[PDB]
Amino acid sequence: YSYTEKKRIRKDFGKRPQVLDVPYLLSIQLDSFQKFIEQDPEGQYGLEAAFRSVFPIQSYSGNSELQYVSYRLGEPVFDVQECQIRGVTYSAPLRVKLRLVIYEREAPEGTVKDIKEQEVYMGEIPLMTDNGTFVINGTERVIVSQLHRSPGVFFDSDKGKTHSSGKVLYNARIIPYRGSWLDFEFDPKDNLFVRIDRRRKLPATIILRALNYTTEQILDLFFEKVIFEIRDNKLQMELVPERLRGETASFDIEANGKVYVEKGRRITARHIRQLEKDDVKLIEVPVEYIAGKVVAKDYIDESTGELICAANMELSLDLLAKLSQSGHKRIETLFTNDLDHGPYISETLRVDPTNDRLSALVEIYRMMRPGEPPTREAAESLFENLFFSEDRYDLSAVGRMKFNRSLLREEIEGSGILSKDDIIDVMKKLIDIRNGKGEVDDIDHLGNRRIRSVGEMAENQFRVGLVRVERAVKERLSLGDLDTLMPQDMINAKPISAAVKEFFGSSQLSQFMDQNNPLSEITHKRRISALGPGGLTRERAGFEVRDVHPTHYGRVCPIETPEGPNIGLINSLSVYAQTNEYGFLETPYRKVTDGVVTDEIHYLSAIEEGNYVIAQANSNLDEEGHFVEDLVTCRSKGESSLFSRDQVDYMDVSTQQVVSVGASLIPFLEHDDANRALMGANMQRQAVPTLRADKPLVGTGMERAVAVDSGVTAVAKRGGVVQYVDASRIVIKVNEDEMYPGEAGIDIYNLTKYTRSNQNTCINQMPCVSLGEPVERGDVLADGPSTDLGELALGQNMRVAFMPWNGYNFEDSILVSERVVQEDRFTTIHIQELACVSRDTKLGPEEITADIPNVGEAALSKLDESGIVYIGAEVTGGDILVGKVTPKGETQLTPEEKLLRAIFGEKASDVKDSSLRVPNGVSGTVIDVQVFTRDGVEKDKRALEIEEMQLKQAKKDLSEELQILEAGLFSRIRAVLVAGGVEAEKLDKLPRDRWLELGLTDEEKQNQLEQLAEQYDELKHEFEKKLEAKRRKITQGDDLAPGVLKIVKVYLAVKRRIQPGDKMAGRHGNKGVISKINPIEDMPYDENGTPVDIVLNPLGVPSRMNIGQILETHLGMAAKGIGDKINAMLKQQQEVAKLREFIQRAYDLGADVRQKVDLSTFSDEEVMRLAENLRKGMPIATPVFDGAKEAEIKELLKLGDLPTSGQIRLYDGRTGEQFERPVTVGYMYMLKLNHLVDDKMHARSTGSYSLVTQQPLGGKAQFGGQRFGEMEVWALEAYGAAYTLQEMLTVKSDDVNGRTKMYKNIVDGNHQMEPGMPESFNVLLKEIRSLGINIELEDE
Amino acid sequence: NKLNRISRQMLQEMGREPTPEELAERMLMPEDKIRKVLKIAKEPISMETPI
Amino acid sequence: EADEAYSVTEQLTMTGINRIRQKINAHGIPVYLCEACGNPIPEARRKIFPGVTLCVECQAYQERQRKHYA
Ligand SMILES: [Zn+2]
Repeated sequence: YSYTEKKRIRKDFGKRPQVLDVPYLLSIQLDSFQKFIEQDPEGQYGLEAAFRSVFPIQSYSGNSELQYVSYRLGEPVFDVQECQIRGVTYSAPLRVKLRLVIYEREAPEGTVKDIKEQEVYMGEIPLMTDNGTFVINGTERVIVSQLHRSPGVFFDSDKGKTHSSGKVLYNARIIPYRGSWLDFEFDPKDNLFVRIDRRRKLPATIILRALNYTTEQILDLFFEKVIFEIRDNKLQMELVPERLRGETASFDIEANGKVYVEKGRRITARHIRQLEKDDVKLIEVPVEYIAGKVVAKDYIDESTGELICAANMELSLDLLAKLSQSGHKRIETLFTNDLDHGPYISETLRVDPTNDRLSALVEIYRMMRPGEPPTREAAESLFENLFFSEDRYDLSAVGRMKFNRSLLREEIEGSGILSKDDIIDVMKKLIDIRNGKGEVDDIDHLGNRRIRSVGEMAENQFRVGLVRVERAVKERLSLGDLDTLMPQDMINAKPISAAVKEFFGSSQLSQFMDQNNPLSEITHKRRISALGPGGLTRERAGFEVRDVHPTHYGRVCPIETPEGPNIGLINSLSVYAQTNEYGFLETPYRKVTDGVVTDEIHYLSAIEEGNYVIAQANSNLDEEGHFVEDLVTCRSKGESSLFSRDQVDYMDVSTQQVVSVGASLIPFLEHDDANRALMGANMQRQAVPTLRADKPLVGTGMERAVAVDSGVTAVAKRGGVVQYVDASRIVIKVNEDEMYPGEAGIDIYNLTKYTRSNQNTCINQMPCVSLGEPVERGDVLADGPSTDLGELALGQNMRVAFMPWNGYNFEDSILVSERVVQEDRFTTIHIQELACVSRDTKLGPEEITADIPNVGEAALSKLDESGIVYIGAEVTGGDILVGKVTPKGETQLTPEEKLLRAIFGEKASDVKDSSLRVPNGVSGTVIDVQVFTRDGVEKDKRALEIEEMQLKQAKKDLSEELQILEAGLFSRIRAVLVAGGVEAEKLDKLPRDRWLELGLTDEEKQNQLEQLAEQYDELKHEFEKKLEAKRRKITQGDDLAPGVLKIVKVYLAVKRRIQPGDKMAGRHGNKGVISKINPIEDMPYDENGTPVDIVLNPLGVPSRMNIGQILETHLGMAAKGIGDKINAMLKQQQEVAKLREFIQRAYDLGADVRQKVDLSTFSDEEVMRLAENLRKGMPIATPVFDGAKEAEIKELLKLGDLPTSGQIRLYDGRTGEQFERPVTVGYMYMLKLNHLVDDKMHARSTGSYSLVTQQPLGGKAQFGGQRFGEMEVWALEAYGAAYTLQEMLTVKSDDVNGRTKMYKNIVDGNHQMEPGMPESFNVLLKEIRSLGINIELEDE
Repeated sequence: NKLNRISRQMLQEMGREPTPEELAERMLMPEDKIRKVLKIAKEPISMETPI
Repeated sequence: EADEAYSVTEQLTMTGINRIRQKINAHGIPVYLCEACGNPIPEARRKIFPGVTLCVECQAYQERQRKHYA
């Protein structure tokens, strides 16, 4: 057992052993990006891969070729922290080595010269954080992994609704990774069609002619030959003894001196057994059977040299005679059978307007680009570029694999583009399914859905970046002079960097990190979407893809999906899932060899998994690991049933692997209706981080994995002991084993302190270890927000009791005791960023001066001489954060204003008041001020004080490093000097700086002292440069936008408590909005007097079948019971014996669990610290489907000395009398979600109005009035509310004249309206009148 | 026109792009006028731009 | 809210199953000659299904045929 486990150990129910512990939850995001940006000395996907495709680039056959060498990534311009404050994107410069060779004219190739131009710069490409996010403009963003249809060929249906005949249809689609689509589809008439892209439908055979196939080769390829001999006079026929199946005799069919079948008897198994066994090769026939047969090849008249019959022309009893008398012994015909081999391709040729190669190539060109004339060179080139160019087409390897896979080939890799064979083989396979042999695919199966993520999608955006630079490079290499231009002159930077900046900036897949919660971050980075580029659209599909598919078991979560307009269009990644080598979704299983269950694990992709028979998660195996029962519930080929002991090939890894990180965090999930479970893991992520990181009394076990794997916590790099612990930083003196030989030293973790999140919540780290405590590698060193002691604590649990409380929980509303708001415990800290801009207007420059017209010193108290609010000033609504004034001269005031200025003597100023002031109603403490000034404008007073202070702090920080790192390094020098010259007391008298001189006798210890010297002087110099650059960055001109001189950003720390209106919910989809905040006097209490924190409504529980919230409440009740027991014994100071005796009893409980525990923990100093951490309650773990059972809960209630009912009697705090019936009380972990009321509440009397439409508009955040849409008008129309409606869309909004006439009347105390006409309609009259239309208002 | 061209040679040459007071030196005039120039030089934006 | 979504599901599920259930009727009693083709009906089908009118041969066939046109 570890070090931050020894502190507090969660009692774990659940029997099934963990065989594989949860891997890094951010595996997907971090892995994929690492592959994209990395030197790979071969083709595997990456920047190397993208390059190698387009490169080498060569000029227009001018034999001036530009080839690609290799690429490097410059160091980040700013590091993570730096890049965020200023607002740059976190990127690295991409430097690629290019070689320009020139071939002589005319050349057996070889070069006059080649300049090997060093790494031209082509933009900066963003970099991924340590924790899987990007920074685009100082704002953390996530790139959502996408789910789209796998490249390859897929045969589909479109049954039923088509045409209202039933019949069904069958279509094939060739979907390449890049390049045009190739669609093959049937119709009711059983004609094969093709359409490129989604374009005009065309007769399918046209592509064969484009591949230089004439009519004869199409028949030869798609059809068999029925050879007709003219032997003697009039017609024999080659008979295949099989051809006659699925047909009836056409005539007197006889051969071999015996009539096998006469006219009119269908050729069945009898007739075909006879023919095949009797070897009937040749039969004599009438001249009329070829009346329908189609002649195969071309036959011309040997004498006149004229065409008798063109290939694919049907013969007639007269047509045969014309080619029979010409001496033609062979006539090849088509075998046509509408059950087995249908005359499909034959009919297609009859619909084709083309004939030769250029004939079809034109019809393809004129379809793609109608309106412009076809050409010989145009039509030929277009087709070769569509499916046969390495540049404009690629299936990739995965595309080639599924292609070969779906077609029953052997090669798993091959051509990257389609060949004449590839296209033909597909057309072949499509026909087979229509014949009844073979089945169609479905889009939904996760073996036909592929996962892309950041690493791949950036590659593609880089590839397009080059194709638009490639045109440009080829263009320059055409005319380029001799040895003057070099491969930098041609390659611009903006074109490359724009094509990649485009993606990470605005894309459906690049979004603001959902970061109010370590679960929210981790659940976002593990997310899928079938929307956006290359995926489905909400308006397209279509319920099948939204629905949960059987193949989702252990790959995609069935329960964690959004609840909105795109349900099932998102989904969330399952816990143990991983991405296949080929890019499919696989999941872990256990290899069941014969009847034993092994521990060697295998990853099976969606296609791989179907075949095998997989056992179940909850399956009892004992001793060697035989299946206990002779029959075990298992699932194999898409269904689930009971199976034999030794038929099972694999078994589920965990009881958990089907859900997501969100879903797995719900305790007693098994007991919760699936719908409400969705809402649970949906709202869990909306939990705003609390003031005091609690901890769930009722947990699942995952909370430690989510806290650590999410970056929010500070996890020990190397194991060792703590040298220094500050609320600011933590220094770890590394153990020797883990410590590297040189530079020695200590690991120093600088903590993140109070700072703004994306959702204005506060993200603050705190130290969770004390001075000189042992920590090992991979220990928890500091808690993030909403993490406690290494566990993920998204909220704070409290004492909850289910009962009606005089209606203050009517619907799902919640009733809360004052003790909660007094305890500041659901109090939540928010950080808003407010900025002031000094711009340039036509009239002049804005100044940030503190001289503000018509304001008293009351304002200028919180403002310094320069005009910026002081750090630390607690301000509320209206207080000025940054004084600002805009040039507006000669006001042209009116008489009565003029007379007023003369009576009271105000020097009517030539400057407007534009200062940044605190928004009405919100109130907090100023904790930081930043000033960004144009390069070359003089830093004002306060601005210079700040950039001086940032300097003094930065110098202190860097030197603190050196002081700790020196002493840490010198401390190692001291110990190696002691090994062969130990002068303990003699050594540390003299100045420590004067140590480097002491040497050592012949040994490696002489070479070891040598190592620490190098890295000392490097600390000495790396300090110097780290301090230097830091100093330049502060004074350097902060670069801004056009028109803007300087900007002040003020950061506020508002501390919001909790009030009626806030949305709160438990983890089981039980929402509720706190309704009244009650006095502790009025709360339900028990015979011990202890009030209850929340009073929930029992009605919310039966309807919404979330029964886990009750189990949670009871187990929570028992978990606090163990707490109350230890708290008494710890206050009794009973001594280790009485305490340890009681703790040991708790962690076993009944028998058969998985827990294990002491007495190993050092029976004193370690055992006591634990007891403390438990007195608040004993943390229990209910795994997802391995959870606790009622008996274990009731049993733990016994130990806590609490009733098994889970219910007690309560007393009304007001009347003091008993409550009839026992009520349930207990502890339920509850979240406060960030739909906090004082963010939702808006009101407006009279505000801003839109220019175009004189209509209430939000401008100063005194927001626009409520919108009164169509349906709200029918409301007033259904009442008689004629005036209420007029006023609603006249004076209250649209009537530019009426609104002021009204407001004046309102204050005069006359409630009337003088309405007139809405400007909305006034503009229509003009808008219509400005068309050719004379629209008037008639009459009177 | 001159201003777009100076930024080209100096786009890849200066790793990024020359400072607002660098092209000012390249160009013959008062060189603070670049701001004044660059302001009117922009085309207005389509009011019916989707947000 | 959301509760209704669950409600919706229950009504749908119930209706589909019910239709299926009815397609078996109840206490029937009759003869043994198949109405399609006269083949012998065994008392097993008579006692499993009260009122069976289709031999096992026809109780596939037709089912089979429907599938084919799908
Ligand atoms: Zn029958």
